[PDB]
Amino acid sequence: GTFENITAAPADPILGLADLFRADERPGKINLGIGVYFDETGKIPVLTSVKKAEQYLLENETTKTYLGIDGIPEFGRCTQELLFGKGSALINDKRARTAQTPGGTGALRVAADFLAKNTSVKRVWVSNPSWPNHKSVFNSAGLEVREYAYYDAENHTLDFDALINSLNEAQAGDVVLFHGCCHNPTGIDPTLEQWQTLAQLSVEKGWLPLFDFAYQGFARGLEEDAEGLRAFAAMHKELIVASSYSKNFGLYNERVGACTLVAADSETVDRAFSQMKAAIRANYSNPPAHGASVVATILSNDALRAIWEQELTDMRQRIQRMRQLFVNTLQEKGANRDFSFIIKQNGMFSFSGLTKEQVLRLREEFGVYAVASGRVNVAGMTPDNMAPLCEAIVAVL
Amino acid sequence: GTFENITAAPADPILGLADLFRADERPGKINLGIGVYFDETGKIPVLTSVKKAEQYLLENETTKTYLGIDGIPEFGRCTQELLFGKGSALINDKRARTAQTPGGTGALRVAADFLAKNTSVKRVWVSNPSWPNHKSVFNSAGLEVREYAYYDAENHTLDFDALINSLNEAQAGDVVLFHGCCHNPTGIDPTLEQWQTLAQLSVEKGWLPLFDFAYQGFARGLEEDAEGLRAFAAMHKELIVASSYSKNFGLYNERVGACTLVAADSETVDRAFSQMKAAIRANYSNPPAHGASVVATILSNDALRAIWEQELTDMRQRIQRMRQLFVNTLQEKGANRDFSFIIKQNGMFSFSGLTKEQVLRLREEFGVYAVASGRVNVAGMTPDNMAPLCEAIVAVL
Ligand SMILES: Cc1ncc(COP(=O)(O)O)c(C=O)c1O
Ligand SMILES: Cc1ncc(COP(=O)(O)O)c(C=O)c1O
Repeated sequence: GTFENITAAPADPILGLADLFRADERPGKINLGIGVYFDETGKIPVLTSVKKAEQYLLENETTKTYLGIDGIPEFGRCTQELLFGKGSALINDKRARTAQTPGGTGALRVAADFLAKNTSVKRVWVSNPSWPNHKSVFNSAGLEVREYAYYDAENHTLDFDALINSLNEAQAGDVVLFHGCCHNPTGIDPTLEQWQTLAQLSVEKGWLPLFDFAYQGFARGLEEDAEGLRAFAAMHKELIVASSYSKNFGLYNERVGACTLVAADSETVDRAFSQMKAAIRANYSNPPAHGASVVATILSNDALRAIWEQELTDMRQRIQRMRQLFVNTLQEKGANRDFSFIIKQNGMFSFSGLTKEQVLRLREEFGVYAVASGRVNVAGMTPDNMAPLCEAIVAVL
Repeated sequence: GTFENITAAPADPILGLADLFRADERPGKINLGIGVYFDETGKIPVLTSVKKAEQYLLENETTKTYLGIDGIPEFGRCTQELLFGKGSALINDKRARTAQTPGGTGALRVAADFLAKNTSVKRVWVSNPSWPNHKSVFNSAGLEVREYAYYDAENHTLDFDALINSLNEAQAGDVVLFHGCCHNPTGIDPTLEQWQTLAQLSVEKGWLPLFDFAYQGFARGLEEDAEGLRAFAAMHKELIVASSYSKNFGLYNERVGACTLVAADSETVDRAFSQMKAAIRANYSNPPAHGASVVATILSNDALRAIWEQELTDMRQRIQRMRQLFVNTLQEKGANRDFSFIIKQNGMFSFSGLTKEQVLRLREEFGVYAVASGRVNVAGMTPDNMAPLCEAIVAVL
């Protein structure tokens, strides 16, 4: 038997949680686990701009014939404008090529396979903590993953001194991964000035920067959230950007992402991009059309784009109000520990500072589900579940 | 500079040809390369069943939240019934687990990654000739690819004796890849007795069968086309099926496929399937929903399924009329070679027998695009383009 010697795989630290949640029969459960946006009703809605775009596609699509390996051309162009700016020199010099991929995960995997097979890259540096699936994606391509320090769990801030020192041994030709904004899971991003410091250090040490952009528009705005990347783009010959539209378009299950390659000149990037397409061909051949067609339609239509931007602002602002309400209700419910750092953190997630033991208590005694690392999805909080949630947390403090 | 010394990849023998066709400006160009279905009009249509299912989805979808790693459950259930039949013992014994994948290609890569990372398998056997991308997929997962004989070019038939003497070099624990029906590119499939011979030889030699099922329904029928797979399934304890809905549903660019895992018992397949989900998680996380939702909606609704089964029947029969028309028209245009063997070949493709130089001549001089191996897409032939097509072929004989 070929399958007899197989060892079972552990449950995913995030998706295994959602399986335990679907089984729990207790009334009043609260899901603060997976990173999806809930509305004030506690539901995960389809955006109006997306429904409008899907109607246009239903009426106007005449064929489902294969896309090119790199996907919808307009999708790649609108992606580069979103990341680098409408009039970026990167775009005018034709230094960037973008492949449409199945979600942000697929973009990271395409980059990993491309690097492992066509470059001397052997090592990727990832923040500690980070998205748990980062290590698995790069390991799947045979790349060693090291960790650099990031979070000051005492002051609930960026430990910039430890970050610099821990990256001292990152060699020229190593890949260093940066969260573009809304760091997962800490919600603490570098300031513009810290970005500029990292950009200078990156060029001096010869790192290959890889930016993971899964939450553009959830911190401050579409343009502001990209300031760090554009500070790097102004100084580097080469970099890679894995972006995702799962969160900011609410297109999670349609798998809409992009992997953007940047090189010194158009001739080099075209040569490298041909090898990236070869790695896509051997993986999934060509990308799924529906989700990317939606995004390209919205971003190309000025009227639909204005709808989406307002819907994104509504999502970002509801999350910020839930942060404030979360802190206030914890006080009202009698918490003596100070949770005001929550209001400083950006995006969907925040390191609550709860121990694995307290997270386990919340899940089994109170039906409140969070990731074992203490990460809670603030976007899962509503005016209706806020008080029971806070009463449960205060109970385990 | 990390990208400066990368070597450009060669063009894909199929998709590179498609790019040349799009760029060609002559109005009379004929595309017989990529495996997509054309109607008598010369367009690549969307099936009516698909359009109706998409309209249902547009009006009833309330969320785009992530699917499970293995995708839509009903999709997996309906896939297993198509492959093994309604009352299969594999299904009742719970020996089979299916993961929804991005296309058939994605199913192949998932299986390859799963095998290379969790088993001792190191060698995959693929027919000569075969789909060109088979080698790329398995090599990229780190598996060695060996070739066994299949096609008798002299008699334009299956060389069942060479096939066997070749596969005797295949050891136990090796993976042997079989086209379930409509062999690509030859269109010559084993008979039911030859399948049963290979099945017995397979269990006797200890091979792990891997079936590529991209054209179920294009040879004889949905059930008839699965006879070979069901002969293997009745004897083996383990096998893998990579299937695609790109062709038989015309959902090429939505990437709808499945990877079905079979083990000796329910406990072993679940253990093995857990590692397959891990390989998926580190690739694209979870599969695209739109295409698989369409498939599951059509197969779950009796009215829609009846429409789809008739649309698939019309596709299969139009291709059969073009095979007849193609052979007769060649005689009328002055071909002295005998092309009767084309009538005995199944599916969309036919091994024309033209040389690489003749194929090159057809493209450059006559604007007729075929794969360099001489494979032509019969489904690209229409009554309108038949006469110019055959006139060009006769002119290079
Ligand atoms: C930092 C980061 N990268 C990538 C992803 C995955 O994105 P996607 O669901 O589009 O594959 C996520 C969220 O799941 C994330 O937080
Ligand atoms: C034999 C065979 N296997 C797999 C595939 C992959 O199909 P898909 O487009 O679903 O990836 C194809 C054609 O594309 C094929 O002909």
